[PDB]
Amino acid sequence: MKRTFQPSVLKRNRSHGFRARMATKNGRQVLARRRAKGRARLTVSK
Amino acid sequence: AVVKCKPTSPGRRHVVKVVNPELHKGKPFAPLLEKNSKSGGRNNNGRITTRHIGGGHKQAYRIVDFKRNKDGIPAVVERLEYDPNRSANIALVLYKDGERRYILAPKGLKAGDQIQSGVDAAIKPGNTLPMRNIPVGSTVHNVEMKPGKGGQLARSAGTYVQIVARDGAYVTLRLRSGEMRKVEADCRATLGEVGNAEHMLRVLGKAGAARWRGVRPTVRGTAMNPVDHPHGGGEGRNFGKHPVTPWGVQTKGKKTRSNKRTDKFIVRRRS
RNA sequence: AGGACCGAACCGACUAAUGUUGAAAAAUUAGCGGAUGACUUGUGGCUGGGGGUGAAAGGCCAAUCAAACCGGGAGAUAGCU
RNA sequence: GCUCGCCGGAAGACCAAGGGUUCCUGUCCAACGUUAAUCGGGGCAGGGUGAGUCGACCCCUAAGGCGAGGCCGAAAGGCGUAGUCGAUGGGAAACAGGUUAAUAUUCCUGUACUUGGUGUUACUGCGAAGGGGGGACGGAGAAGGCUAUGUUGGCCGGGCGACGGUUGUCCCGGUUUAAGCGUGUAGGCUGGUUUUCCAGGCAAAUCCGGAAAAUCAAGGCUGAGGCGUGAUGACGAGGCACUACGGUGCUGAAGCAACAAAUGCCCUGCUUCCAGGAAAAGCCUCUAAGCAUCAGGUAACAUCAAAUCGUACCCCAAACCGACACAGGUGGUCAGGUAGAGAAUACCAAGGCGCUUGAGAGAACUCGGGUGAAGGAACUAGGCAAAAUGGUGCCGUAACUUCGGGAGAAGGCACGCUGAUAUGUAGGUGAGGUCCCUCGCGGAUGGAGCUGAAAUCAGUCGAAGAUACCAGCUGGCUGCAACUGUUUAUUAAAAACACAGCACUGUGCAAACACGAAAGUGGACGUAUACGGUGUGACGCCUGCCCGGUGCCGGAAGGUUAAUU
RNA sequence: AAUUCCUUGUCGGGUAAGUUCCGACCUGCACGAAUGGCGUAAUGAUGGCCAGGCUGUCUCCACCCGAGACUCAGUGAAAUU
Repeated sequence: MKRTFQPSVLKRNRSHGFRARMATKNGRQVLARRRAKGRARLTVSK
Repeated sequence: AVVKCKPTSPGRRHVVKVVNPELHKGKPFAPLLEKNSKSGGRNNNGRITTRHIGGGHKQAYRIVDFKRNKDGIPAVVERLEYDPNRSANIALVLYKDGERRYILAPKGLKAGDQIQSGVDAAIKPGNTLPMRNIPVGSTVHNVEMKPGKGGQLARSAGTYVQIVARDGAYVTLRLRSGEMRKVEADCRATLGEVGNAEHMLRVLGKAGAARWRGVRPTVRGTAMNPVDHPHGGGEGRNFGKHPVTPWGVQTKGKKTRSNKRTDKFIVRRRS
C-alpha cells in the first residue's frame, strides 16, 4: 500500500526550506515564532 | 473529399474523414514555427477559467500573415499545408524577392497560382485589397476590423463576408453569422472564400477523437449535487427549474451583449 | 487500419474463502477485467478551505471532508448529563 | 564439510530515489533479535569511500518560479517587461586486465582520448548582445543487413569408470581478448560545379533565400557490422617448488569453424497515417560598428592545466515508505539451458536461499487440499462454491445483422514413438573452384559443409500420445445501456457518469464567459464550418396538442414610480 | 412494464407441480414522445429465466494428505474486572 509520505529532499527543501520561508513575510513570521520558542532546528534545512 | 470509414469495429462505424491529397505530406516551413504550450484552460492564477479544455496532441504554431501588407510584390503558392491550430488550411507562398509566408488558403487556390496585394492588384481570389477598391457585392474573407491590424473576420474553414454597400468612408458587411456590420472603407480584405468547406462534414465518430482535439468531457449539471450546480440533484431526474449557467444566468434566450461602446457599426444583429 | 481480438509484464478490483485483539488501520489465496490506448509510469511544476479539483460519488484535497489541518478569539454557550 | 529442498523475467546481478556507516576486521552477549546464541543490520574499538574521461558542479533552456523599472492595489500585496533562476531534456573526452579483509572505468600495468592556457614557426581578414544553417524531435507498420548470445563440430587437456557394458559415433572442462586507430561495406539522403543579377533575412553580408545562363554526369553527406591493428601482450583449463593447508611466484596447451539468432544496432532510417508531433546553447557560417607593417584567425610542434563535491553499504528490501527484523508499496538496467508462439509455464545454469521458536502426539473442531459407491441441483434467495471445458491442423457452422459481424457459433476427425519415402526431403545458409572486373568488404557461376520443417505410407507400446504444468463450459428467451471507457481510496462498478451524434441558446472580437477590489490572465496567438452554456445521448422510424401560469425575447399609447428640483 | 395498488390480473407456453420467466389481452391505481417515444446487430466481471454437460451443492456423509488445535521446553499478550 502506497502511504502518504514519499520522501524527496529536493521537494522538501523547496517546500519548507529556509530560503522558501524567507521568500514571503508569512514564512518569515514562522521563523520568528520558532526563534522565540527557542527551537533548536528552525527548518528542515538538513 | 469525404470518405466514410468501414464498420470494422465500434468507434469506426460512424467515423467520417475529410482527406485532402493536395496537402503537403511533409514537415512545415521551420522558420515560420513557434512554440505553442497548452494551457489546460487555466489562467495566470492557476484556476480553470474555461472548462472542458485539456490534453490533446502536441501542436506547433504557424506564423500566418493576416496583414498581407507586402504590396506590389507578386507571390506564388508553393504548397498547401495542414494547420493544427485552425480548421482552415494554410498555403506557403514564395514572393519574387525570396521571402516566404503563410496565408489562409482560399476556395480554389492551388500550387503555382499567383497572388498579389495592394490597391493595384487584380480582383482574383487570394488577392488582398482595401474595401475601397473591392467592387460592391463581391465575396471576401480575412476581413480587417480596423485598418492595418490584421484580418479578424471570416477566417474559419468555409466562412466569408459579403459587401452589401459602401457609404463613403464606411462599407457595410454581411458577416456570415447575420450581422450587417459596417467597417471603415480602408481595411484590407482578401477575395474569395476560405476553402475547407468539407470540414463541417467531418464526423469524429468516437469519444477518443474529441480527446485528441483537447476537449475534456462535459458533465451536464442536472446529474450533479445542488452544492455544485444550480440544477442540482433530486431523487431521480427532477430538473424542476429554469435552465441556467453554473453561475446563475438563463442560457435560453437571455442576451448577454452589454458592450455599448460601439453601438454604431451594428446595422442589424442576426435572424 | 482498429478507444479491434486472445494473452504475460503493467494498471485495475467482479466473485468466493480466509483474516476481523489480522502478516496487513482493506491484505492474502484461487478465479476475474483492460492490456496501442479516453492507456500506463518516473521526475518537476501549478490550482488552497465556502476555496480547489471532480467522465459527478458529495468523490478527493497527507490513514481526517455536507466545508482540511494548526494556532488564536476561548475558560464560546450548554434551561442538559 | 557431505547430502536434501527452494528461487532462477528472481527469492540472481547493477543503479536512481531514499536512508546515512547499516560496509570490513577484532572484541563483547546485559538490553535489542518474538526461543537459545559462541551468532547479528546489537554494544565497544579500529579501518574503509583515491577520477581531466563516471555523476554533480558547470554551459543551455521547458513547464514554472522570482522579477530592476513599470502597471495595479486601504496596508500587506498582486501581475508582469528587461532579465535571472529552474531537468525530468541538449552540450568535450577511457578501455581491457590485475589488485584490497573492506574502494576502483577512481589505485596498478598496457594502450588511448577530450577541451583550454602559454610559447615557437609558417600562412593569413579578424571582429556580435546581430543574420542564416544546424541542433530539432509524433504514432503505427514493414522488412533487409548485423551484433549480443546460443548450439554443434573441430581443436587442446584430462578421464577409462563403486554394479552389466563403456579405446568409441564414448565422458568432463576449456576454446576468452576491449576502447582507440586504419579501412568506409549492407544500406539511407541529396543532381554537382562556375559566373551574373535581386523590393527578402530590422543595418550590412562572400552566408541564407530568390531569379537567369553555361558546363559535367559523378559529387558530397550519413552509416551498423565485418576485417586489420591494438595483441611476440593480456587472459587461459591444468601443472611445478614454496604451501601457517590461509595462499602466492614461475610455467601454462588449444584459443578455430559452421549454424541459429534478438524486444539490442544500422534506424533521429524507410513506408504509411492524422490527432500534424519542445525550447535554447555548444557547433558551422555571415558580415556590422571596429582593428590592420598590429590585434586576431588557421595549422604544426612544445609545454602547462583540467579545480571543487559525490564515490562505503542496502536499494522489490531486515538498511527506503508502512509505529515492528511487518505475507503490503517502490522507478530504471542486465535477460543462460531443455520444452514452448512467448519475458506464460515446468525443470535447471550462473548466483542466492530454506523465510530467528523447536520437539512429540496423530482426538473433536477449524483451515488449505486429494479421492468417492448409486443418484446428479433433489442444495440454495441464487448452480454460491466446486466440478467441468481448455492446444494445433482440417472439415463444418444457425437465427439475426448496421453486411463488419454473430463465429473459436454448435459439432466432428487426426495427434506418441520407430522406419521408409529422403543413409536429413522441401526450404534456409553457403565454402572451394571457375568466369568477369572501375583488381574491391566486388559481381556471376558453383555447389561442398552446416541447418532443417511438414506430409504420406508402414510398423509398434499403453487403459489413456494437445498424456505433466499450461490451457474457452456451451446453447435458447428477455429487461436496461449503443459500444471502448469513468465512478463512491476503505461494504454500492451499476440501469449511474462519459461518449460520438442531435437540438436550443449566447457570443462580431477589447467576443460571450470565467479567475481577479484592480492591473491583468484564460477563452485564443482562436474569429460564427469559431467559442461558451444547457438538455438529449450511436444508428433506424419519429418526436403530436397547449403560450393561461413562470421564465425568456420584442413593443409603444396609457397608468404607476426613485434620487433630484 | 425498472412504471399495475387491487394482483400470484386473465389465457397460452415451459414443469409431475412455475407468486419468477416468455408470448398475448388492455380494466394504463399512476406509459408517452429530446428531463425524448418505440425498435435495434454488436458489446457487458450488468438484471431475470430455461436447457445440455458437470459435479460432495445435496440425499448422506466416509476416508486420506498437510497447517493449527492437544502434550513437553523457551519466550510471553489482550479485551474485561
